[PDB]
Amino acid sequence: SKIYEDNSLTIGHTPLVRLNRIGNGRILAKVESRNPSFSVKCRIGANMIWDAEKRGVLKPGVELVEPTNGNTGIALAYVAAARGYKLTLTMPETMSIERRKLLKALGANLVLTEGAKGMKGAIQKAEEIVASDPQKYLLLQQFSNPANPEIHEKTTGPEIWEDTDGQVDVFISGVGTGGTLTGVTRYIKGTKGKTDLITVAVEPTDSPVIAQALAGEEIKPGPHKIQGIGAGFIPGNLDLKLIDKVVGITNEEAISTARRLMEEEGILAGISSGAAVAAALKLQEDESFTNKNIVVILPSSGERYLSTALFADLF
Amino acid sequence: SKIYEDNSLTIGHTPLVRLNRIGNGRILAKVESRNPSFSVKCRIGANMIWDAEKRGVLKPGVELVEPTNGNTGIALAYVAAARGYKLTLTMPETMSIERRKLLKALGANLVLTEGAKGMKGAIQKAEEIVASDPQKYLLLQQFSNPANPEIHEKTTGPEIWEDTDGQVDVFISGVGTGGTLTGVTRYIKGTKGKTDLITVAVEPTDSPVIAQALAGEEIKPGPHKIQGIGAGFIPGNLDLKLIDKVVGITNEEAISTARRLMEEEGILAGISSGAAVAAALKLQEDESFTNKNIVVILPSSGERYLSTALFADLF
Ligand SMILES: *Cc1c(COP(=O)(O)O)cnc(C)c1O
Ligand SMILES: *Cc1c(COP(=O)(O)O)cnc(C)c1O
Repeated sequence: SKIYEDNSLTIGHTPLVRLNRIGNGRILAKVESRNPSFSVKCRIGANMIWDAEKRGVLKPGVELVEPTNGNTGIALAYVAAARGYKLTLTMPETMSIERRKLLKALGANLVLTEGAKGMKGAIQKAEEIVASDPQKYLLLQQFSNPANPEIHEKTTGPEIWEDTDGQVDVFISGVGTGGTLTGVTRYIKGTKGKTDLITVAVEPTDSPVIAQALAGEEIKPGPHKIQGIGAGFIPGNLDLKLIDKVVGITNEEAISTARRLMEEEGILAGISSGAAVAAALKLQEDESFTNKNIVVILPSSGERYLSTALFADLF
Repeated sequence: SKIYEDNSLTIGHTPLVRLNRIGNGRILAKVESRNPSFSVKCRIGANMIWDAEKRGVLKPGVELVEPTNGNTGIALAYVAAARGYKLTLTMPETMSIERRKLLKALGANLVLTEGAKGMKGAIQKAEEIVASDPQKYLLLQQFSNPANPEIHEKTTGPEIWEDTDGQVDVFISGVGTGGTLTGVTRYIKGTKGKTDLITVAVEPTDSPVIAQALAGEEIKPGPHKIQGIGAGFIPGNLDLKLIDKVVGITNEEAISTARRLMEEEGILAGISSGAAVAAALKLQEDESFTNKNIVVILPSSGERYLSTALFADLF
């Protein structure tokens, strides 16, 4: 039989679909919205909590706290509800009412911080709360907790190797916390020894922090609209030495390519999914990439961004 | 290798999750939102189109038309985009702008009909269009097309039998087109010969059309808020003789139970998912159901209904 004890155990095994109209027919898309709370974060939500239980730092009585309202907040919320923990999320008071209803329905406690203070303010409040009683509260820290890239090394990477029978030549991943790129690459180049794999990091042209860092230049971030990637600094969970190439993508390229995924392939896709695919299209303009099999990660579904520019001016 | 030719081929194999706080620990929930366009309809969207191709009535040049804007419209739209067909959907002009943006992004052509005329008006327009050129247009008809219950007999039913090792005693399904209930029951009672399986149909107390029909009373439908079920008539795809029991559920019971699924189990759920589970709770008040394994279908995710009463008054 195959009966899951709780929803956090259903993560992974997402499909690899060939794109037929976008590109030359060799781009293979991994659909991470096929997860329990519908995004690639479902995997780390589950693993960061399972990891804390195994280390003995998470048990009944200990509450969770994290400064985030994006896909990671949604993922932590369904896992905490599924396994019986209380969760507090801090975020700017400017946050969509849509997002807040969803998080609240999953039972999360929402602590809204000063709009003018942005993310730094949310992060601030989260630390005050945990300092208030360090035995009662546990902060997970998605950008540096090793349990994040660990789940990708244990599930995402193996799924990709298996589904392509090891025929993957290029791996493309837009970077947010960096866990996906780091974990999958460690498994393929490290564990399976395919050192000739080309790992491509994708980021906003408007906040090319990874390209800067790799060239030894100063880190100068900027605002952009590709939700989910380009945090503006180099995350502890991003292993810079595993990267072979970085590709910068514009807001317009990301949005228009996300739209082609929905209209031409029938795959609901968010803005960052368009950015990763637009990167594959650029590489295919170079003849050395002509006959290579390219695997790209599609992080989330367009349905979660119905209020953004992704859907603006359709009629 | 396991590389899908297009997204319509990724349907099914949804997880069976045990509910731990709702009920006595024997309710097993099948999560149908783990599908390519996130609902149980993804399966019939794919099969009704594959079936038309096999019968030779659907080929390049023939366009599809269907009067619907719900999960079936979203399902037909991703399959048509994935396999290269043009699709026209007719619906009342009163339809949410949210729903229209989503359908449009998937490339569907939207024909809006008179608000005052409701669904009947949409159905009307669809027939005019097809009559305008019957060689160019193809109407699928979800309520009576046998390809709808056929996919459930071929995938959903076998998945349930396999995942429980044949230990399922009660099967609960809210009825919309009736295909899920009919197909799964045909497989279990028919093909596997488990004739003492108890099949339970669920419907709105405010439009108990199935209970009426079974008692030989007049069919008197009424309005209700449990989106996705209770169409107000007996669908050609519902086989009344396969039903052992009918349970009526109120709008309030459906909504509050859908909320418990999210908060207590971490499973994003729509209103009709709450209705099906509330039915299991009622049967468990009867001692003859105390030690039986109950499988319930959860049709869609709560994220698709963020604008409804499901999320009203959370703060
Ligand atoms: C998390 C996320 C990413 C980035 O993935 P990481 O493994 O954090 O680098 C991309 N897009 C979206 C929508 C995300 O939520
Ligand atoms: C289609 C649907 C149902 C009913 O399932 P059928 O197999 O058509 O009887 C229930 N809930 C939702 C949300 C649906 O879309």
